[PDB]
Amino acid sequence: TNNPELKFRIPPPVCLRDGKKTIFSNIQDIAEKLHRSPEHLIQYLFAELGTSGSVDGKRLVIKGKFQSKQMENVLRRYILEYVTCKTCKSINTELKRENRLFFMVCKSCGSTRSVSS
Amino acid sequence: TSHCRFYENKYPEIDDIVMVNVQQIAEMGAYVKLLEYDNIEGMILLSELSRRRIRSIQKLIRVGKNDVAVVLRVDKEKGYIDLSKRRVSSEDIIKCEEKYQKSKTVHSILRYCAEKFQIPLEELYKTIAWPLSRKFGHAYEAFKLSIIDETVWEGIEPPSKDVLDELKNYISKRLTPAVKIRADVEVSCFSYEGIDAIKDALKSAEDMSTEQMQVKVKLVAAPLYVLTTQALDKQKGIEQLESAIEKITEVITKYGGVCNITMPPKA
Amino acid sequence: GETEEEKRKREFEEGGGLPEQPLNPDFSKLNPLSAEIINRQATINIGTIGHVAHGKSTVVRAISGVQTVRFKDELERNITIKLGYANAKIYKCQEPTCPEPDCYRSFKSDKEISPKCQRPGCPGRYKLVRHVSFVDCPGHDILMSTMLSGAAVMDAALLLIAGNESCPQPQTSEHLAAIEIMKLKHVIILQNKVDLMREESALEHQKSILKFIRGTIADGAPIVPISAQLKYNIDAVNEFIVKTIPVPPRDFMISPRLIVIRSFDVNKPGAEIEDLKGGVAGGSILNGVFKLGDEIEIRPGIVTKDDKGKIQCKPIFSNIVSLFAEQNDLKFAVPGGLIGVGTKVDPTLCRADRLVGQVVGAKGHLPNIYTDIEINYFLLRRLLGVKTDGQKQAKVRKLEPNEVLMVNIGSTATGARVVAVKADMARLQLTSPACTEINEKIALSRRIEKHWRLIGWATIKKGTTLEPIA
Amino acid sequence: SNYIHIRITTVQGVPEEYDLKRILKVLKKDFACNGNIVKDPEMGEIIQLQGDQRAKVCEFMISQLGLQKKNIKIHGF
RNA sequence: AGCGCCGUGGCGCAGUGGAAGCGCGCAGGGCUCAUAACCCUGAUGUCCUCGGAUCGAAACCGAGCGGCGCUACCA
Ligand SMILES: Nc1nc2c(ncn2[C@@H]2O[C@H](COP(=O)(O)OP(=O)(O)CP(=O)(O)O)[C@@H](O)[C@H]2O)c(=O)[nH]1
Ligand SMILES: [Mg+2]
Ligand SMILES: [Zn+2]
Repeated sequence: TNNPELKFRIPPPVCLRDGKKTIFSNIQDIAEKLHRSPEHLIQYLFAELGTSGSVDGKRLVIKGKFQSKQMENVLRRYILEYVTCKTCKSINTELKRENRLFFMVCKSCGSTRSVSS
Repeated sequence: TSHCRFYENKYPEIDDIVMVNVQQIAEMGAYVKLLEYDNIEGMILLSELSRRRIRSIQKLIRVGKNDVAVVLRVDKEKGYIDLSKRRVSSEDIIKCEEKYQKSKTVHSILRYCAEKFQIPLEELYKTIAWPLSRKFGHAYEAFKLSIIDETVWEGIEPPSKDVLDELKNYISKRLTPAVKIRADVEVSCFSYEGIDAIKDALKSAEDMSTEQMQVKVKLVAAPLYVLTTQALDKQKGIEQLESAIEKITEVITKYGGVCNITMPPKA
Repeated sequence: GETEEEKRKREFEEGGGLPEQPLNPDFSKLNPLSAEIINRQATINIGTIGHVAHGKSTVVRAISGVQTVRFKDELERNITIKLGYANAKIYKCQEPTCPEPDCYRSFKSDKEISPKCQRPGCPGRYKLVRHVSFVDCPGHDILMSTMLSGAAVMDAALLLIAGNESCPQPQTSEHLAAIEIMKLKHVIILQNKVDLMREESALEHQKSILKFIRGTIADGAPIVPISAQLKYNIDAVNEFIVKTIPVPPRDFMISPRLIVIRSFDVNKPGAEIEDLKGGVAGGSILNGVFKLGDEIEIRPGIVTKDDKGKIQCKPIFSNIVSLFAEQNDLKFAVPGGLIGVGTKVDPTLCRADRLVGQVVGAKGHLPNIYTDIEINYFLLRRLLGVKTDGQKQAKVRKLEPNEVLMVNIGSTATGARVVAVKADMARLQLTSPACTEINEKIALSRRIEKHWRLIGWATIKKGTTLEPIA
Repeated sequence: SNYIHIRITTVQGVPEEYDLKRILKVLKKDFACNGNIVKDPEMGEIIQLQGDQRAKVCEFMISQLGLQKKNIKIHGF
């Protein structure tokens, strides 16, 4: 009843290369397609590179020369570490704060680990 | 209005240790201004320049910054200082930098006072810095003793009482210190009670806290109790925390428990 | 436009709240199923057994909702040493129309005495059939003494088996054997994994499990498919707990005692010590009723060594300041439940692992600490907990004199030296203090493959007393 | 964690189960390249290698101590 | 949950008190027949968001954020 198919709700990233400006207008769409806080998505995506662009609206803006496969790999690794729990196949899992750090919690079950780095 | 060398006379002395700020280097070396004595320019020749062999004059000078130095001769007829940097003992370089720091702090305070009062800084130093440096060896110790003792200003003639008030305020907000003394006591009690015992030791240790210097002993762990105090003079805390140790030992040795000391009182 | 918290508060007040325990009720009439006992304290201890990397804390959390910590940074992920606790309330629907399987509903500790049913279409409420305590026990090959202690505390069993791995896993067999050692037969077998499996793989695994339990002590043990992640089929487990497992004989006649398995210190850091709390010994009461403000002594207590190498035991007398049970501070305690006795025992004595398996007796009793004990031992044939790669699961050899062997007398975890070897009896010399009150159930483990490995069971017959030093 | 990487050349990130001077002795011969064991002010381990031989030091830790071979990242540079 | 640290110029390190720091990078130029080596010049920042004393704060202080590290799950 619950799973007629037996997760794959991860859209192909769309990055626009305007010569000198790389725009990713898919950050909020993947925020709603992964059930994450967009502020945390943006803070991680800044913390992985040497860049901290601009937030506009539902989109991240950076000014340089960059590819599109890089953030596909970034998204897949991020899914393996946060978006999908290692223990179970679920996306709806997300980050709460039970101390001072971020505690990773699930929504199908409620698994409680400390995944914040 | 920035003038009025820190020390007594306009003329720097011989063989003295100084800290020089660089402005200009053409061919003979660096004739530079001085920020330890008066701003009379002291000239440095290439021979006295580099401890190593000079490889590129651009790198080793770094114009616009201070470097340790010594003065060989002083022209006491119109002003021509002969100055060097390589002939300084490596042990006294940090001390030269410390003297530069002390002078710079004092002059920042007194420059604030002058720019606030529009009083010539020479007037302020001749009424403030010189008498204090005589009375206490240095103006920095004079200001520090002004923080604790208000009698350091007695026997001195200010140009205006407003100078005294504003200067004391800026010292009390800018020279506010007081080193934390911290220690850790272990409770090894396997005993019958031991929460009322720690409560009683807490009462008899926290009551000891004087007005100027309080001993508040926080909790971080059941065995490890921390001992934190603000030692204004850095020598009361040793005996206060030794008293805390003797109090906790007297509390424990009769009720049944045992405790030792992990970290003794250290600055 | 009510906030969710406001709606929960309204449902809590509507459900009668949680009536406070009487200060001085008639005990000769109190039963473990009485309303006053059942509302704020658990009466039966249920422990879970399973193999590593399967998930027992997850199932306990799904059943109740009380989290099991899993502390100590390194142990946050791999394995826990201290036991896990969780309070669940058995609530059954009073309405006959709704189906029996989903009538039962297990709730968490601070729920009201009667919550509203969550099934759509039933205006009925729930009634509290029983309050159950959960003692999660480690299932790793290194940590056995804690598991044996908690199984001694344990009164009801939940065995967890997952299907997709090898059918004859050894850890569950070892835990079942340990439970069979200490007079416990109410075992409920639970299938961890059913979702990712095919309809015939599950049947084959069930046939394997049935084949497994045919010659062991437990015979009529039910098997129930459950889920730890999807959180389904929990009401059926609740029904099986209600039906299969009765109340072990536990009345108020027998003398009071305490068996502390965990030591908890209450020292909130950062707060000034002016307002502190006493130290807490987490102990199970299997026999007796404990009340607020009682005098109690830890029997083995202060172990010290004199300059001559002699072992001195100083019993730790203390007054009970509080008896924390379930969720709220209570006035009286019920045997058959893990309760935190918060006394004036020095907090450093309850720091990490000091009161792990210690007997404690209320003032008005004289337990006996022993140095040399007489034990009756019975062995098994094949060592359980080992995967032999196709050759004769190891045969247990006979014991030899002067070998340090782990003799888990109930909760006490000690390494005893054998002084005498015969067909059934053995003299155990104890360097660590151990005590005997009536019989005590005991487990025996040897060191044959590095870590401790169970061999058989043991019962104390006699002992050499050590007179307390007052 | 335990992140190991090579930056144009130097290897930063070195588990110390084996001696670092022994690391120099097992690098210098086979690689024939200059290597400097420099202690930076409190970063990870620094070992030099003249000439770009990143795949060669890949082969090297394959030979001596490499046991994971997945967190070692070949930098572009 | 507290206490001991941090807040980058791609990075490491510094003084924080009169106002962008040094070096490692990057680019460009000089050297040389040429390369390397060497030498010169640059452009990369709310040195983390918000306030206070102060002619002035990146710092001196905090009313908190984000990450570290010690206690240790801190009923
Ligand atoms: N797919 C699946 N995963 C499960 C199930 N139950 C638990 N898990 C997984 O197990 C993990 C939790 O394991 P945990 O309960 O800590 O194991 P453990 O009880 O400590 C093993 P031990 O008792 O030997 O110490 C979760 O991350 C979860 O994904 C299940 O029914 N299905
Ligand atoms: Mg556990
Ligand atoms: Zn999950």
